[PDB]
Amino acid sequence: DNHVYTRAAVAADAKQCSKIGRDALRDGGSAVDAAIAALLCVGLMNAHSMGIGGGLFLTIYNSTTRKAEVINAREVAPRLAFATMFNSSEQSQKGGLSVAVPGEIRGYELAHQRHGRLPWARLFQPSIQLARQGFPVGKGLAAALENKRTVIEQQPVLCEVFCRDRKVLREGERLTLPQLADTYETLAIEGAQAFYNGSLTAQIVKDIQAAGGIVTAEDLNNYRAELIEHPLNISLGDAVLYMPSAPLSGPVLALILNILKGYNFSRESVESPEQKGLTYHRIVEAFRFAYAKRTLLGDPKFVDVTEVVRNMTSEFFAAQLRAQISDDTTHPISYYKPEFYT
Amino acid sequence: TAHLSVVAEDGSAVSATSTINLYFGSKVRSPVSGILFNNEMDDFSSPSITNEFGVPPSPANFIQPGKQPLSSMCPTIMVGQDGQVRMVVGAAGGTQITTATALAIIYNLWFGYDVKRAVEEPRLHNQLLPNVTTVERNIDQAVTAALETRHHHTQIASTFIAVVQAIVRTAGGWAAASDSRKGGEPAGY
Ligand SMILES: *[C@@H]1O[C@H](CO)[C@@H](O)[C@H](O)[C@H]1NC(C)=O
Ligand SMILES: *[C@@H]1O[C@H](CO)[C@@H](O)[C@H](O)[C@H]1NC(C)=O
Ligand SMILES: *[C@@H]1O[C@H](CO)[C@@H](O)[C@H](O)[C@H]1NC(C)=O
Ligand SMILES: *[C@@H]1O[C@H](CO)[C@@H](O)[C@H](O)[C@H]1NC(C)=O
Ligand SMILES: *[C@@H]1O[C@H](CO)[C@@H](O)[C@H](O)[C@H]1NC(C)=O
Ligand SMILES: *[C@@H]1O[C@H](CO)[C@@H](O)[C@H](O)[C@H]1NC(C)=O
Ligand SMILES: [Cl-]
Ligand SMILES: [Cl-]
Ligand code: NA
Repeated sequence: DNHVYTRAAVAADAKQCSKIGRDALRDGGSAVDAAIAALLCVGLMNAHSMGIGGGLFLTIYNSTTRKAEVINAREVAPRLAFATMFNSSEQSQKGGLSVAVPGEIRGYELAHQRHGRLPWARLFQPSIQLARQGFPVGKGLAAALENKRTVIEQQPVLCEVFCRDRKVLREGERLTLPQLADTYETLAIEGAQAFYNGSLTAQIVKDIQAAGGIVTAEDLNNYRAELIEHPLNISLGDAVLYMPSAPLSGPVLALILNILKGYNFSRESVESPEQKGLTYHRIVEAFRFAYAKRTLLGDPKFVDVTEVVRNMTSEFFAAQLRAQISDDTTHPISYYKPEFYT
Repeated sequence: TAHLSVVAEDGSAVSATSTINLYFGSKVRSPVSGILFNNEMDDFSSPSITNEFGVPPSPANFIQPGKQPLSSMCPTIMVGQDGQVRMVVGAAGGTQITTATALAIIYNLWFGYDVKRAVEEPRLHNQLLPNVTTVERNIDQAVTAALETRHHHTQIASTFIAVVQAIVRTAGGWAAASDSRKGGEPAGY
């Protein structure tokens, strides 16, 4: 296959999950149904990357109303969290205290309420099967398992699913996830409320606090996914690009491309080593300028970023940065004016 | 992190990036539910933790109860002036997500590479701090030279830079690509 499709396409980071999304489309599901169904599958096949214990954002475009929206379902610091709770990378990276309140399931639910066509339960069905029957460990997960061999092998609760005779599974070996299968089934039947204010809730709280965390039932009961009706956008030629603003990196992306659009890149830009070299140099300098401004970004509900984001999405501001890009040299850190306060 | 791109038959589209943060998140798995819990608190800045030599804490991104941590994720949909979807794109790979996403867009929209090439094409990354330009192993070495003679210190990534999934509208319909760096593959009809 070349993967050019006449009618519909799903691009995911596991084949089986792309197929699961595609099948939902074929059965009448909206773009959102396919995405939710694929995501539940990636949560299984790339369990190291994402899943119902985490959070997500969706950028959704409706070709009928021609409106784009964003769904914010990223995790939130628990009610008991505070600025100085951690004193080492190790405390913020490992154990229950490192856990933020998961938003994933509230995020699927909100997207589905707004855009779904297949029943909720249908979205989980093929992933329930997959987790019970098992699948060969793919390349990515195999690499992750290798990378984290030590911690996995010394933690019985992880080795339980991720090992074979106390040693981490390898590429091609069968991984089964029988407890997640049950959990996905509960979610399919009882709905999102099972996670957040229902039959899974007390267990979640108990797992997190047992590992030293501080998430409580109230945190889960309180979690809300958020509809953002006006996502960030920038104009590029005849096109608009929709992307999430803070707390995500739309503003960084916007600024990178706005700096670069003023150079009018084309296939010529890469045709000779002279031009190609300059082109890539320009790219790297735009990265540098864009990341300088990124240190001002934060959750817009707690930090006023209105004007930081105005600047980052402004073409004039990008033109001012493009003019400081020297064609023959890069510069020291301070040249790009990274700021840590305003 | 995982990025997913979807175009439906009616031309509607979804771009979705999802994460539990690091590999296996917190390393806390429930023995009862099997849920593997995120370690998303690590994306906050903390006054007592220095990450990079010489990089100070970012007060805009400190922990507060109810606050969301800053993210590099950027799930994007490019729509044409006529209201039709042109590109659905995003990435995984921590602070490399944003540069990788910019590259996929540049490669396709400006250099005119098809979506598969746009996804497979070698990448590079600079995030200002640290003060280094990371290039993939198979980058055109005329690029490496062009950067080094302009005083960039370059280094080669030991693995790869980011993971991109994308769909682009073409003459033949919707062209889809999954990044071979992680081994995904698209599906459609
Ligand atoms: C770190 O230090 C602060 C201030 O002394 C304290 O409140 C906090 O409980 C400590 N946390 C950890 C995880 O060691
Ligand atoms: C787009 O809007 C139309 C008309 O309001 C609606 O019927 C449809 O459900 C929407 N499409 C999606 C994918 O949500
Ligand atoms: C369900 O909701 C209410 C408040 O929303 C709460 O008092 C009750 O204890 C919750 N149940 C569970 C199991 O969390
Ligand atoms: C882009 O940015 C804002 C969204 O609030 C607004 O000025 C404008 O309507 C947006 N453009 C599009 C095409 O939505
Ligand atoms: C935005 O950029 C202008 C320069 O165009 C600068 O003077 C100003 O300080 C910036 N504003 C904010 C709020 O960062
Ligand atoms: C960073 O790298 C640049 C590129 O050569 C160099 O000019 C500068 O001295 C280095 N150090 C700092 C702190 O910017
Ligand atoms: Cl399991
Ligand atoms: Cl991905
Ligand atoms: Na492809």
